[PDB]
Amino acid sequence: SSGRIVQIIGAVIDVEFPRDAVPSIYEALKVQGVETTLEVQQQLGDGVVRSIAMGSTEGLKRGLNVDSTGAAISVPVGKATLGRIMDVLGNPIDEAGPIGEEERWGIHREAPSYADQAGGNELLETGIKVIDLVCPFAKGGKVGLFGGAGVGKTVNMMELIRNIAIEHSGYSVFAGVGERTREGNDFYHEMKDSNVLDKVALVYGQMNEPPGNRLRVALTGLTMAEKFRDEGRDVLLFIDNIYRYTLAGTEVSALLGRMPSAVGYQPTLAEEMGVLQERITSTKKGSITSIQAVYVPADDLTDPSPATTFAHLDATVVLSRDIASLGIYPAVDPLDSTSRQLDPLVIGQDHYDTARGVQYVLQRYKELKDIIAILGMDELSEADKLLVARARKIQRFLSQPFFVAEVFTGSPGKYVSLKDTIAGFKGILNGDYDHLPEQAFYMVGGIEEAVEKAKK
Amino acid sequence: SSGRIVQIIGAVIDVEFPRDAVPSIYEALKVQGVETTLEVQQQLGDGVVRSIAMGSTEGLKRGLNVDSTGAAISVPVGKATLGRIMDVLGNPIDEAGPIGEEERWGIHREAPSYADQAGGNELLETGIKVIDLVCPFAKGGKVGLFGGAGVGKTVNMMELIRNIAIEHSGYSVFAGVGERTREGNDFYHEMKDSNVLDKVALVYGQMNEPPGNRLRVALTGLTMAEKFRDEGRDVLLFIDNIYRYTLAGTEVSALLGRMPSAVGYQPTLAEEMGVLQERITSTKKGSITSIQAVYVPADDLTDPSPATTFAHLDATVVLSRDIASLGIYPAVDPLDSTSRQLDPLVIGQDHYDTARGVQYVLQRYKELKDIIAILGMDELSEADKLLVARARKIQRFLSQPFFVAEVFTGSPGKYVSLKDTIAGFKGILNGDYDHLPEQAFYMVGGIEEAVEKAKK
Amino acid sequence: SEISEIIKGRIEKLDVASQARNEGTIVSVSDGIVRIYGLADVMYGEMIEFPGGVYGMALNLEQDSVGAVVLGEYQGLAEGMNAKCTGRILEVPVGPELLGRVVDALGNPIDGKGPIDAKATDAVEKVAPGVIWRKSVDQPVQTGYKSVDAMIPVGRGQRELIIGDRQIGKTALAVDAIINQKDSGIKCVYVAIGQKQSTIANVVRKLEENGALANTIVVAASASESAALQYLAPYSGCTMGEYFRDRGEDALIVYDDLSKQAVAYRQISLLLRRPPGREAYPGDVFYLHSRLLERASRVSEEYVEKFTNGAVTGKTGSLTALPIIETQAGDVSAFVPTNVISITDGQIFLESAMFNSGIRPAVNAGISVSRVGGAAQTKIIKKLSGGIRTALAQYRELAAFAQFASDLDEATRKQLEHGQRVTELMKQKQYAPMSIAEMSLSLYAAERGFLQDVEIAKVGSFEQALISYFQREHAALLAKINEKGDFNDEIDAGIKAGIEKFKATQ
Amino acid sequence: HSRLLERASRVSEEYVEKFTNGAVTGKTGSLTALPIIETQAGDVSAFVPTNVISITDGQIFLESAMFNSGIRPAVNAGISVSRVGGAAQTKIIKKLSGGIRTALAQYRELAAFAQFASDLDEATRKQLEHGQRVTELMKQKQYAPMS
Amino acid sequence: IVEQAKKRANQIVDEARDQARTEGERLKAQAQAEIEQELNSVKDALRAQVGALAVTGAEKILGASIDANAHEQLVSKLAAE
Amino acid sequence: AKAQAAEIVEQAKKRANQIVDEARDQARTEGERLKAQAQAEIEQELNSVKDALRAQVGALAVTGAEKILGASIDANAHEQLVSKLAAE
Ligand SMILES: Nc1ncnc2c1ncn2[C@@H]1O[C@H](COP(=O)(O)OP(=O)(O)OP(=O)(O)O)[C@@H](O)[C@H]1O
Ligand SMILES: Nc1ncnc2c1ncn2[C@@H]1O[C@H](COP(=O)(O)OP(=O)(O)O)[C@@H](O)[C@H]1O
Ligand SMILES: Nc1ncnc2c1ncn2[C@@H]1O[C@H](COP(=O)(O)OP(=O)(O)O)[C@@H](O)[C@H]1O
Ligand SMILES: [Mg+2]
Ligand SMILES: [Mg+2]
Repeated sequence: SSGRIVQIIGAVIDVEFPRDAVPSIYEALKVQGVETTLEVQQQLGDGVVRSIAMGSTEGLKRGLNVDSTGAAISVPVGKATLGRIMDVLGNPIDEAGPIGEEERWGIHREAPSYADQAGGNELLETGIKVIDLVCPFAKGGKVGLFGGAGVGKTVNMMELIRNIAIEHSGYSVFAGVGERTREGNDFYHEMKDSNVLDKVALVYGQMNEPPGNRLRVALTGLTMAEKFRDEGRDVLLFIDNIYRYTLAGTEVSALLGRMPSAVGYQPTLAEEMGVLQERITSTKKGSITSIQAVYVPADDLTDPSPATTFAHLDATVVLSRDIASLGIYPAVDPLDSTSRQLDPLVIGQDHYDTARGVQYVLQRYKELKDIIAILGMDELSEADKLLVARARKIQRFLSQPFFVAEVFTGSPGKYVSLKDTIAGFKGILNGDYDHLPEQAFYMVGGIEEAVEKAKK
Repeated sequence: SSGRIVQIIGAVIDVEFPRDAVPSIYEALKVQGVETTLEVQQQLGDGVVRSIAMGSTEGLKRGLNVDSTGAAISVPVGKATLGRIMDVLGNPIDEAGPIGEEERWGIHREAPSYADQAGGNELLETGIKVIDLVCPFAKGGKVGLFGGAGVGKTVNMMELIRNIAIEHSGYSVFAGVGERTREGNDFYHEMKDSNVLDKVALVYGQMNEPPGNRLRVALTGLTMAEKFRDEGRDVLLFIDNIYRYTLAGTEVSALLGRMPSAVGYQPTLAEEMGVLQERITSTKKGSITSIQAVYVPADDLTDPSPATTFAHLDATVVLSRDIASLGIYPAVDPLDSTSRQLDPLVIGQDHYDTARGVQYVLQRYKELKDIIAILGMDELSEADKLLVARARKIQRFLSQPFFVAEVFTGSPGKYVSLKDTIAGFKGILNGDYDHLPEQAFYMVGGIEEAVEKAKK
Repeated sequence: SEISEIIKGRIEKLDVASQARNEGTIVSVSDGIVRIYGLADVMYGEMIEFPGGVYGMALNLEQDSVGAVVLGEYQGLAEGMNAKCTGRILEVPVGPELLGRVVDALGNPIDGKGPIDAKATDAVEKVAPGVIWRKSVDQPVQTGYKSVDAMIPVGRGQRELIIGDRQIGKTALAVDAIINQKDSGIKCVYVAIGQKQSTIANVVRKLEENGALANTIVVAASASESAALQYLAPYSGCTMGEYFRDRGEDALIVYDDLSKQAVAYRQISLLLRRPPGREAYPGDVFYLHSRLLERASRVSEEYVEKFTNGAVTGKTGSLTALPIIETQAGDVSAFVPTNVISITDGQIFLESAMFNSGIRPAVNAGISVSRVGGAAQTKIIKKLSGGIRTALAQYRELAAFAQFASDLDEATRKQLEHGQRVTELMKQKQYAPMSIAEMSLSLYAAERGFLQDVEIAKVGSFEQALISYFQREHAALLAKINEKGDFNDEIDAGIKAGIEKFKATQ
Repeated sequence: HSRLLERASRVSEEYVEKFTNGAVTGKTGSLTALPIIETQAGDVSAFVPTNVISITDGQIFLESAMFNSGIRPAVNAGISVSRVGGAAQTKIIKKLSGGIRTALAQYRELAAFAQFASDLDEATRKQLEHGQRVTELMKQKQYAPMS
Repeated sequence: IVEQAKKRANQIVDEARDQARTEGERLKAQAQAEIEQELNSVKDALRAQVGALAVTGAEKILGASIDANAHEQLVSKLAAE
Repeated sequence: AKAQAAEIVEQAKKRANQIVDEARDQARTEGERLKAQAQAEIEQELNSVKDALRAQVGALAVTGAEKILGASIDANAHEQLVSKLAAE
């Protein structure tokens, strides 16, 4: 029937309906007059439902009539969504008029069953030395770009999009969750100017939007990717920051009447994360390959949110603030990054031995650093002096000029193949470049460009 | 009269009684038709009482009838408890039939008054050389036992249990606060095999029991010890772990909803420790002496639990893994172990000087051993080499064959007197035995036995 | 071809009569907790029946309402819906029919291989056998790892914790311990709590590729499933493992993340508004893990003859547990890790610094301990593990002198290389479990000095080639050692002659 | 803070012409923001500092050790960064300031590593010398701007 | 040395042939079981729908005879129950 | 001599790995052949049961009511069986 607003507190709104017409959990409601949508989150009792606004409440009042829609938020899906920018409710947020949808799906859904999961190890080349070496991605696998503030999550993702999405023959979904509106504009003009906007669906929910918008934007983008997967297609799903989904739940949790847990987080942190993460998967019909950027509060990887996220991913790439503070990009930690593909049966024994060889040298250098600081470098053995020189060369050979980062560096971008990466690191470990200075390996590309740089 | 269950929340149960029949704080209640006991914690008012189930609450329902018993949890006391295993309520957990009890005592009472205290400090002669020399125990005192597993803790407890019963006509009580069921079965058989089981009463609160059981087991064992003290005896009360008594109090305090204190402990931390520790004293009839194993959280001695416990300890016995490797099975560390009774104004000038003499020589030898290792034995002075020879003789003379260890040592047990202990070490410090080989001073008991073992 | 008409014949033999039921009405629904009005006779732990074949469990029996948790999906339930008492506690199917099957926390098949044919059901929450019904642990449980089986031995009925940070081999060590039981006689149970569905499928695919699935029961409660199912899964798996122990047999159970079970129990508690403690956990979080872990035990012959009512005689049954816990940046002082470290019989600590230094099994032998010790070892491994302990201890003391090996004293330099060769011997590969005889060759060769002329870099190829040689020319001796792990002067001389002959030609 | 800071932006010619009803055409409009945040003893893990660093298009970190060491502008070049980069510079400054910040970030590291080492190669000495000169050049006085 | 190398190689190839055979029997067993359980799954899935439609018919069928004959018999029987 | 002995052992290790990987492809080849054929066999059988189940569904509906109410339902079952079969 019809309901009346009874209590507005921030982004949370209570609506009272006849005790015989109480709307369902996750049901969408519409306010009369005002253009605002409310999703039922809890049934308090006595015909009252607790809901979160999908817009602003500055114009809302007590007593406004609310209408029950009989269903959850229904967004447009299929071919009509390609080359379009949309909000959480699926409305077009571009001036290109309406979208010719032929079907609408509900953002809430069950995860694929245990019998529907599919296993594949097809190696996906990225063109980045550190990743292709220690974090080899797989087609249909889940990748996570973990890092704090200002270390390269967006930049690295843009480079991957460029080295994969542009070549990818299938479709793609890009979801900007709690992102800067300036990054969304630069990326839209970039996809449009590159002529690739035709095969990319764009959903944006930036930081200027109400908590409810940032809490459901991820389900909207995923619902569009699930329609394409279920058609038997191969899809790419890029999420700008999945942390903003957890944070929107923390911002609203206390007003929903929930007691706080450790580090002031919602008591439903692990279930709210599992309900989203289990839908982003490759079933037996089609394959979703996904890259998610994961913000790390205060650079602490032990924080409950980052700590609960690792178990949901196949490839974990870790970006370090201490490496970025030395002017080294990509700022990937080769000792904290890992992949399920880093196995001799999947990548081969030569690649695996080269990756483990690089990690052994870097771990040994990490423990010799303090010795060198207090006593000095002459008090080391001849084997240690040689190992420290090679560790410093490997640490600089992992830096790479990127095409999406030329405005920040002024230097042209480079794409290194997996064959070239293995050869360059195997050579440094063996000793084929113990005469070149460590500065020759900083920001170059393949090992030949280090040889040319050394002369100059 | 009888009441009715009104609310069940985990181990916390609320019961409603008629206004004229409300049970007292700490009173024991019985649920009709089920073997479940409830201890009353608080009187909420309006006839309702809050209690903690002393067992599982599975299968209980609202409206069940509950009967008041008129007194606190009452347990069997006296001679019949020796050689038996009992739960927190005094029930025989061993399949050996009912306890032949003649009397029952409530577990809650006030500590002995200011007028009931003994007129001085009287040492408890353990008959163990290293303890009676370096760690003198006072009658009615509390001893903290520190160290890891596999270092002789169980054998040392069985020897003390044997000596108090055979050499002093006393008895022992063992309180298994948070006992592991596997270790509780192993300890019961080891004491039966060592023939000490008929000299001790066993009270176990196993780890899988609710928080209320683990909190009250220490009071059940202490109530049995109080009975023997009144008989005219000197008694040993062994507490398996005093940290688990503190944790059980933290768990119960959280279940009752009380506001937590520093580092998350219960607000009643010092009072709960004082209520237990102040009953263990030397009265004008008998004396309960206690040996308590102590655990230190995060290796921090400033943590509220270690801090509070150390305030009630008269001696600290440390068992060393290094000493055990040397072959001294008692394994007590003469340098780390300490006692508040090691004062010339308490033990007299002679015992004090002999003990401090042994500790000085053993300190110097530990320093000289690093010199001998780094630079060599030839680098030491003649006086230092003479000290090393006396220190080695002292170190081996700290060993002793125990009657419960005849299975391991292949030799008969020894009970050395304090007089014989002081005379033996005083002679070795003065050099009266410098001609004898150090081995003659190994596993012999008194100093006359070293003389003969050297003669052959 | 036709089956629908015959299965319907049975449906016409089912009760159509009225039954007295105790009911209630749903008052509120939120975050997986449905509050009900009525149900005056519901018991603490009883299962409530809702419309649609959805079931719940009663956990907060308050004076004016019942707080119930859904054992499934709660987003279809609503205010005014009917709720009914069942008169039953939660029970799961039990028996040999579960071996080689994947099931949910309630025992329903999720693998798609068809219905389970279990002949009995049992209660998920039960008390552990009392003190007097137990027997000391003195039988081995081989994990196939030289570092664990030689220095941190696990016995039948023991509880050994696998503790360490993320991504360092915790799961690999427990799965390999299950794979090694395919020929031993020990039935195995793997419980997955809060894992993603594709990860659980890679472990089952590896249990099948190694031939271990037919001897294993897989219980799953994935990350998208209700916190009540994740909280109950360890108890359901334990109940399935207790069948074999109570009937005179032996079983092994792995709880892949007890820390995720604690997180699920914290969610339910804070949503029922129970008073919070340290790290926001409820006051009975210690009792949660202790009630579970004290069931893993060894029971005497008299308990098995009493339970079987005489059918099984002379046999002692057991349930061995390998709980897994994740630490944050090596912090073992956290609330849940502190509780479980104090409940268990021993701990295997895995370290990130060792794992990044190429020491693949990552076992820190300096802090890892088994309180059962030598009682959980065969005679041959108990004799050859004593010196391995001394050599690693000496290596931990003399590890800074490697950069000054020239300047060292000869005795110390001899000890240093022995320590470095024994340290390189502990390195092993995944999915490569070793038998008692094969482990004995490697431990014997190092402990008796047969590695002093092998470069620390060739110790591994020497081990691999030595085992391959004995598998061809000494198959009868390996079979003899594998009977009971026995040792005597003929076996000692036999192994020595084979190692001397191996070096003299291979 | 996110509702406040997302208003500071650059708007297109189409946005200005619509709002100004055709009055202003061919003109883009902008609002640039310089928010300030105070930390306690350098602790950035606090809730408010953590939030704001995650919203802005860059940050300028001022360090107390540098302020006491004589570098009064006190800008820590390793921790400070601009997400707009070379697009926010005129052609001359854009070409002349090429990798200066990442080179200063590496110079600060090379200095500590070479603090107590024996004589190193020309590459190391040349890099260490160039770094001590750019570091002294970045010093400037208050109320004295440069064109 | 060369004769023992040939012997080492012989065991490696002999065991490789038995390993290859071992994986062959395991792989065919996986496919065989998958097809057999697919067949029983189709039978049980249709069985559930067939039952639901038969119950729907029973509801209509019952309604006619239930009102006259069963209303008195049901009320009287419930008092006896 | 030992260099040739090592070459014999290393080539045998390589050859052994090839023997196993060729068998994996051969096993998959026959597995897919069996899977494709079996799906077609079941699909044809499924059409035969589809028409048969329609007719028996009406008969199964009357058999439940046919026990107790079946005395009265003998009359209703004639009208209800023909109407329900035609209505589906
Ligand atoms: N010998 C080895 N023992 C254990 N792991 C190994 C070994 N050699 C390589 N690895 C690899 O190390 C990684 C360990 O992953 P595993 O899942 O077992 O770790 P984990 O600590 O349990 O991770 P997670 O926290 O995600 O559950 C895997 O990639 C595994 O294949
Ligand atoms: N007094 C002793 N004499 C000989 N051996 C001993 C003695 N005390 C301890 N040991 C040795 O140490 C082992 C463990 O001692 P125990 O008392 O059981 O320590 P814990 O209880 O911590 O396990 C014994 O089984 C024995 O081998
Ligand atoms: N690969 C790179 N090359 C050069 N500069 C980089 C690179 N990655 C990051 N940066 C620097 O940091 C900024 C990028 O940070 P960004 O990718 O937005 O980080 P995050 O998303 O983690 O906050 C750039 O403006 C530049 O100054
Ligand atoms: Mg970003
Ligand atoms: Mg794991």
